[PDB]
Amino acid sequence: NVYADSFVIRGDEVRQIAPGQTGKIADYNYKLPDDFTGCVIAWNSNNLDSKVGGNYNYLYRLFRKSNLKPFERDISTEIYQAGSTPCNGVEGFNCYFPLQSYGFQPTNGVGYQPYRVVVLSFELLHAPATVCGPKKSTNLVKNKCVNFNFNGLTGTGVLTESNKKFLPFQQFGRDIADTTDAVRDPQTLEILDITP
Amino acid sequence: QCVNLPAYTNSFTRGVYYPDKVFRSSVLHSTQDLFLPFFSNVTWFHAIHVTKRFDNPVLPFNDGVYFASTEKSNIIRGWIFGTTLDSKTQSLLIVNNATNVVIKVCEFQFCNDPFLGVYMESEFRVYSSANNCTFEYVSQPFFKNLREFVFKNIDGYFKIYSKHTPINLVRDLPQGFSALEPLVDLPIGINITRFQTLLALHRTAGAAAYYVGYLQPRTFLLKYNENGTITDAVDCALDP
Amino acid sequence: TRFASVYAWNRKRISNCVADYSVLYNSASFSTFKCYGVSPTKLNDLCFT
Ligand SMILES: *[C@@H]1O[C@H](CO)[C@@H](O[C@@H]2O[C@H](CO)[C@@H](O)[C@H](O)[C@H]2NC(C)=O)[C@H](O)[C@H]1NC(C)=O
Ligand SMILES: *[C@@H]1O[C@H](CO)[C@@H](O[C@@H]2O[C@H](CO)[C@@H](O)[C@H](O)[C@H]2NC(C)=O)[C@H](O)[C@H]1NC(C)=O
Ligand SMILES: *[C@@H]1O[C@H](CO)[C@@H](O[C@@H]2O[C@H](CO)[C@@H](O)[C@H](O)[C@H]2NC(C)=O)[C@H](O)[C@H]1NC(C)=O
Ligand SMILES: *[C@@H]1O[C@H](CO)[C@@H](O[C@@H]2O[C@H](CO)[C@@H](O)[C@H](O)[C@H]2NC(C)=O)[C@H](O)[C@H]1NC(C)=O
Ligand SMILES: CCCCCCCC/C=C\CCCCCCCC(=O)O
Ligand SMILES: *[C@@H]1O[C@H](CO)[C@@H](O)[C@H](O)[C@H]1NC(C)=O
Ligand SMILES: *[C@@H]1O[C@H](CO)[C@@H](O)[C@H](O)[C@H]1NC(C)=O
Repeated sequence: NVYADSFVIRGDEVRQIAPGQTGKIADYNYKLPDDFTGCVIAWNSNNLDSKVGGNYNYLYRLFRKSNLKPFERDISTEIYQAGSTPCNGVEGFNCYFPLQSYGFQPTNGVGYQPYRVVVLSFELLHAPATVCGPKKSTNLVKNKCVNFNFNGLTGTGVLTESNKKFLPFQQFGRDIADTTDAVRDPQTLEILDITP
Repeated sequence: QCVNLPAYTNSFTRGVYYPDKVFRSSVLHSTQDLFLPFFSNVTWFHAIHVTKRFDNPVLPFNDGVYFASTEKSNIIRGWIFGTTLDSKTQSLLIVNNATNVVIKVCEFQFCNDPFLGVYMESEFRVYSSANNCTFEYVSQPFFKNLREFVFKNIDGYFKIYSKHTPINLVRDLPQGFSALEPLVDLPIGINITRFQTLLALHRTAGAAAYYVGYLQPRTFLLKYNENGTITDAVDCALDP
Repeated sequence: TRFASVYAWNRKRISNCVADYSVLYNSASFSTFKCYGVSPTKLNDLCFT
């Protein structure tokens, strides 16, 4: 289940996109779960996202009453009340608009230049998968000891035809010992038994 | 156009669902998760008698909701999920307007009494306005029935499990055992604390009833068949 | 206004205060912030001796 989360932040905050971080980004804008499986990719985009006179399209939340939950997005824009005095929708003393704009200028220091971040989230080896790496497939060899790779699940064993019937949302089957003992062939949807 | 207009029952071992998508046979698997406590008190609401009763209050959504509905004429049409249910924050709309299944995560200005209308479908009085919409997910166009759903909101995913079962019954929740199957995981990424059911009125309520129970962190012992199906479970905190 | 030289570094005692570091969110931006023996997400819930 490949998902691509994308955004632009300051360069000094790229460290904050990681499991278990704290800071203005990890607290108020974008939080990753602790048991995160996936990849984080970032790169400086100063020549794209910064223009002379500042680029003020990119915003971030500065104030929030509580920390975000993992993968939660908050786009509310209601006045943050920083004191006991109430804010009735008007910015004032102890009343702040919660979003502030990055000031991205081409001559900002490397810590203040825009960085484009992409977080890829996915799960591995538990369900049918439709995105795969560039590896060529071979013909199926049965009744012989082979090293196999079925949809990313590598191993060693003898392949034999199977009587099991998987529901359409299932791809692997496991034992009491939790080892994979049945698989569905990706090219031909036929169940095969894996025997040591 | 936004026009204007408690009972309790037992949960006889209901609301169990498949925790993963791995095929298993002939095994007893113990699991710790959010489940409906066996033999707990659900709340009962109905809509009946041309109008006498039309129950669609705003209920809390604590950690997850078990929702069951015994109906014969498709009165329950979907739900609204949110935290403030107004246009200040984002909300989730799941609705079946007799032709499509619409799943929207927008900024809705909901009506105080949202419903749909049948005269043929005639009205969609749910929300005054939709803005800043982030997610959409539709389908192809288009008491006798018990329809059970489990809604969970974990790690930015809205998980829905469902099971439709033919019944033949007069009053209450059928005492039985049925395992709910995974329906969909939506990457909506919003904060959900309250929810409200969407009913369709006739222009009169009709006749339908639904029950709402709340999940809690429980330990269950699930029994897997020689096929993949779940056939029984144990609630370790029910009794000694 | 002034920090010390690394060879003669400054030590300051901190006591009787609430470490609400979200007050730094408005003004400060840190390239490095690494904690040892403690997790960053737990700092809001502790009293330091
Ligand atoms: C999800 O929404 C609820 C309701 O708006 C938030 O709960 C409130 O939290 C604020 C800040 O702590 C309090 O001032 C309110 O009194 C709370 N209301 C209720 C009904 O609990 C909750 O914080 C939100 N979730 C997250 C992760 O921010
Ligand atoms: C039920 O809701 C769906 C979802 O919007 C409606 O479908 C669309 O209708 C709008 C306006 O009529 C069109 O612009 C879209 O192109 C339609 N899309 C699809 C996929 O159908 C549908 O018309 C509604 N039906 C009723 C009876 O209210
Ligand atoms: C959310 O809605 C607000 C208000 O409807 C949007 O802010 C408007 O966007 C338009 C076009 O981008 C601008 O012309 C306005 O100046 C903006 N402000 C207002 C008060 O209208 C905002 O773009 C929407 N999107 C998000 C992600 O918040
Ligand atoms: C488990 O799966 C099997 C395989 O589909 C189901 O099959 C029954 O198989 C027996 C033996 O061949 C037949 O006599 C029955 O007529 C089959 N029933 C159906 C509905 O096809 C079986 O029902 C499933 N459940 C159990 C408990 O075995
Ligand atoms: C004036 C010094 C007070 C120090 C009190 C000790 C408590 C230490 C815990 C947190 C304080 C460290 C500040 C971290 C700044 C935020 C991290 C970030 O921007 O991502
Ligand atoms: C329904 O009642 C609410 C009060 O809860 C009110 O705000 C609203 O105006 C009423 N509906 C109409 C159509 O006036
Ligand atoms: C439900 O509520 C009733 C009345 O308070 C109580 O007797 C019962 O023990 C509760 N739990 C069950 C069994 O649903």
